[PDB]
Amino acid sequence: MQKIRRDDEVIVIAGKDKGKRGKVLKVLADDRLVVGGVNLIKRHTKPNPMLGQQGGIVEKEAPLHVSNVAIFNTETSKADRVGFKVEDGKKIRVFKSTQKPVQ
Amino acid sequence: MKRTFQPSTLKRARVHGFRARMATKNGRQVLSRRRAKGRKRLTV
Amino acid sequence: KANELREEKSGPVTGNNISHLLRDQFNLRMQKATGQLGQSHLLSQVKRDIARVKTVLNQQ
Amino acid sequence: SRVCQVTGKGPVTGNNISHAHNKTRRRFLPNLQHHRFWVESEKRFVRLRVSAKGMRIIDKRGIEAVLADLRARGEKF
Amino acid sequence: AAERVFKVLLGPHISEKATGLADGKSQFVFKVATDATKLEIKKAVESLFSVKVQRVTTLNVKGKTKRTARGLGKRNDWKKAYIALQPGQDLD
RNA sequence: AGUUGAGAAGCUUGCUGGAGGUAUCAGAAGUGCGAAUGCUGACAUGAGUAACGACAAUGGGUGUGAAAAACACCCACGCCGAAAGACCAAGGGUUCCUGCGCAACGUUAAUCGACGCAGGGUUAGUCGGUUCCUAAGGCGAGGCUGAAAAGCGUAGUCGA
RNA sequence: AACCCACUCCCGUUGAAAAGGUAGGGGAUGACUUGUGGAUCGGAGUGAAAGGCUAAUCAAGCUCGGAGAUAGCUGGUUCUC
RNA sequence: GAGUCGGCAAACAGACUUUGAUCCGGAGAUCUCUGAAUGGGGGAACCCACCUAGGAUAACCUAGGUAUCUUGUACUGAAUCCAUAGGUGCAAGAGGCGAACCAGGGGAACUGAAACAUCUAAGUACCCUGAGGAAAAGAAAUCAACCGAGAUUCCCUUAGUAGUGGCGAGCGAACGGGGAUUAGCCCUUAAGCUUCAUUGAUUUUAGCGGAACGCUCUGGAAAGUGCGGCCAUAGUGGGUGAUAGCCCCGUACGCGAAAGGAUCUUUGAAGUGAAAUCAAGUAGGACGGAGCACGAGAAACUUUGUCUGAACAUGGGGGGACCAUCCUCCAAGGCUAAAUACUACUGACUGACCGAUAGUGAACCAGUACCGUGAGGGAAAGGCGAAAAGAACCCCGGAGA
Repeated sequence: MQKIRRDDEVIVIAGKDKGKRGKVLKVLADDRLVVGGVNLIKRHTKPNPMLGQQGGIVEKEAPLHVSNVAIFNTETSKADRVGFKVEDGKKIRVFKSTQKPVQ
Repeated sequence: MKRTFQPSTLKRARVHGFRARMATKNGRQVLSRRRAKGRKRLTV
Repeated sequence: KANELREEKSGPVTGNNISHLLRDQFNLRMQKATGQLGQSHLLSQVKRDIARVKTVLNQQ
Repeated sequence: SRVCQVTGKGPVTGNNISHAHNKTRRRFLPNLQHHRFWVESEKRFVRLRVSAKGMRIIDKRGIEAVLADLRARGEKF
Repeated sequence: AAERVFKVLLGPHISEKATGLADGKSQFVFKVATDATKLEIKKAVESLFSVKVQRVTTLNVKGKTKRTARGLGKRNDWKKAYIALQPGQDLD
C-alpha cells in the first residue's frame, strides 16, 4: 500500500541531490527514506573504548523525506507517480503515466 | 521546645488511615472527593 | 506454534511438555544469573511457549 | 422511628408563628402509642406502635385486615 | 505442585561475600522468589541440583531508591537464601 | 539614523533577524498603564557591610594531591566521662560498607562527607512481632431508638 | 541530684531559639512526674478559672462552600486634539 | 503486505518476519493482591481459617465452596397443648462508584429593606434518600359563560397586567391566543413494556481504491519568480529544506465485514402492567401549619400533625367568602410514547477563541513538587537545526570546568 519499498530504484525530486538515482536501503517510520549515494553526511565520531574502533569522520547517508523522491521508470527514464490500478486478486503497484507495472 | 507534631505510625493510621476513612460516611466522601480531584495518595 | 500443540498432544503430553520447558526457563535464568547466557531471546520466548501450552490446556 | 405502623404517618414540619409573626421551625409528631391487639385467629397479641388514627382504622377494618396488609408492605408484626 | 520447583530459585547471588562463603563454608547464596518458604527452597535445591540440604536461612532485601528527574524511583524488593549443605558436595 | 505632520503618530532607510506580513475602506474589541502598602518574574541599593551558630584548643611532622589550617596516619596537647560513653523503644528509611568522584550541597577550602555514580551488606524454634489472651476504648448479627444520614448496644470480636 | 517547673537579673530581640542561654531560684513520695494506647470538638469541648487551652491560630479553631457577602468608606482607573 | 521487538530514549545486543511478523478490529483465554470486598480479622494492598473432592511419605498442593440482608421455599421446633417466635439448608436479588439532569426528606445566613423583627435573599446553597436514560406529570370530581373547549409536558405571548406586600423592599398570575408533539387503554383484566425464539432490513466496531506538472531564474533547499500545460462530484486540509489542486498522506466520489454490538420491523411464547370488582376512616369540618403569585386576609381550591366525620346517580365537587339558579365534571384504583432537561463520556466538524504571566490548576512525567496532623491548598518549567550532520583532530587547563 506504500508507494516506495526497499528494492526499488528512485530519483530524488527537489532536494540538494536532486536528479540522482539510487536504490532504497531503509524505510524509516517517520516517512523518511535512506537512499544509497545521496545526502552523504560527515559524522565526526569519537573512537571507541573496550577495544572498539570506528575511526574519526565516517561518511554515511542521511534519511530524506518520502515526498522528495519519485519512482524511476526505466522505460521513459523519468520520475513517475505510482498507483495501484492493475490487479486480479493481488495488488500490484503500477506506473501511472504508462500503466505498466513497477518491477 | 517541644513541637506540635510528634510522630506515631499507629495514631497516623488510626485517625487518618484508609479503614478509618472508609468506616464513616464522611470519610468515604473524603475519599471520593480526593479521588475525584485525581490525587496520587488519597490516604495520608 | 499452537495447532502443532493441538495435533494429537493430549492432556498428559502437553502437561509433560510444560514441566519439560519449565526446566528450560529455569536453566536460562540460571545462566542469566551468571554471565553464561549470550543469547537473550530464548528467555523471552520460553515465556510465550509456556503461555501457548497453558492456553491450549484450557481449550480442548 | 416515629412512623405509625398502620398508616405510615411520620413526623412533618412547619412553623411557630408568634404574635409579631416570627416564624420558627417546629415539627408535628404523630400521636403514636404502643398497643397490644388481640388476634383471635392466631390466639395471641401483636404489639405495634400505632397512631390514634391507626387505632380508629383497626376499629373500622378489623385487626385481621390491617394485619394482612402490614406484611404485604413488610412490617414486623 | 509439579511446577513451583522451577519458579522459586531465581539464580545464584554472585558477590564477594557469597564467593568467600561458598569456598569457606558449604553455603551458597541464591536469589529466590519473593514468596518462598524455607522448605520449598529446600526441596527445590534437593530436586534440581541433586544435593542434600541441611539448612536454609532467608532474608528479604529492600530495593534501593534512586533519585532522578521526575522523582524517586524504587528497585524491586527481593529475597535471598543461604543454603547450607553437607561439607563436601558443592552444587552445580 | 533621517524625515514629515497640531498631536496621538506616520513614512523612508543602515545593521540585526531568518518566515511571515496586511494599501484601502468597513466590521469587531480581552483596544492603549507610572502609580491601586497592585500580581509575577528579573535586577539593583544598603554592601563586599553584618555574620560564618556556645569562648573543649590546638601545635608540629609525614603522605596524598593540581592545590591541605580543615582528609588520613604519627608525635604531642587539651575536652567529655551518670556522658560529648555503650544500648533498647519510637520516629526515619539505606543515611551503613567499599570502589570511583567534587559540579551542586557542606555558612570558607576540601583530596573529606550523613553529598554524586555504581556495587555490596540485614541469615533466628529461643531476641522482637505475627500467632494465644484480654484492659481502656472501638466496632457490633439480630435488637431498641431516630425526618434520612445515623445513635446506642446484646451475642460477638477486635484492641497492648 | 536526676526529673518537673519557671521567681530574678543580664544577654539575646535581623536570636543559636516565632519564647532560649548563663548565673542564681521553687517542688522533688506526691493534689508528683512521665511513656504508650484511648475518650470528650466549635454557641461545642475541657478548665484547682486565666477568656486559659483545643496542632506556633481563640470573647467562638481550621478548611471548603453560600461567595465576586456587604462597604453612604479608602485606594486606583491606561492614547490624542 | 514489509518491516518489527510501546514511550521519555538514541543507540546497542540477542533476535522475529513474504511458509507472512509488527500493526488494526471482533470474539475468547489468563486476570496476583487491595477496594462494595463478601470465610474471620485488619493499621488498603496484610494476617489467620474451615468444609468437600482429588493428588502428595511424619511438610503440603490443586480445584471448588464458606459474608450480611431481603424475598420465596424446605426441614426443624421454645416458654406452651396445638402452632408461633427462633434456628439450619437451599434458590433468586441487593449493596458500591459516577459531572450533570430528575422526584422527594430536612433546610440557612450574609444580603436587600439605605437600621431592623414581618418580609427578602430562598425552598436558594448545603446535607440526605431513591429512580431512569431521561425522570416527573398525565386521559378532567379541568377550565370557561350560557358560547364553547377537552390529557400531560415544553416554548412565545397575554404582562411586569390582575393581584399580592411593614400595600415598604418586593413577589407575581390566569382567561384568551400562537405553536412543538400526537395515543389513550383498563380494574368482566387492556394498551404498553420486558425477556426469549424467530422475520427481513439498517447502522456501527477495520479497511480498499481514489485524477492531474514540466522547463527556467534566485537560492542551502523551491511550493516562490518567468513561461507553457493538465485534472476537478477532488481548489483556501495537513507537511514536504521558503508559499504546492497536479511531491506524499489525504479530499470529493464509489466499494467493503469471519465475527460482535445497537436501533427498527415481523410472529409467536412466558411474564408483567395488576391494585381486584369503580374506590370510607375517604369527602367534608374544628384547631395548628404548609402551599397556591395570594404575609389567614372577605379567603375560595389543594395538603395534613391532632380530633372528628358523610351522601350513594331523583348522589357527589367545582365555578375565589357565602346562598339560590344554571353550567360543567365523577375524587377517594391504576398504567401510558413524543415534544422536555442534562453531558463526566465518545466521534466528526466549526470558531472575527487563547497562544506559554494567555488558554485548563496542568502544552513539559501536574492535581506532580511543595505546604499542612489531616480535611484541604497548590506551583514553576515549551521552541537547536531542514537534517544531529550534536563538533574527528590539535593546544592551555586538574585524564577538570
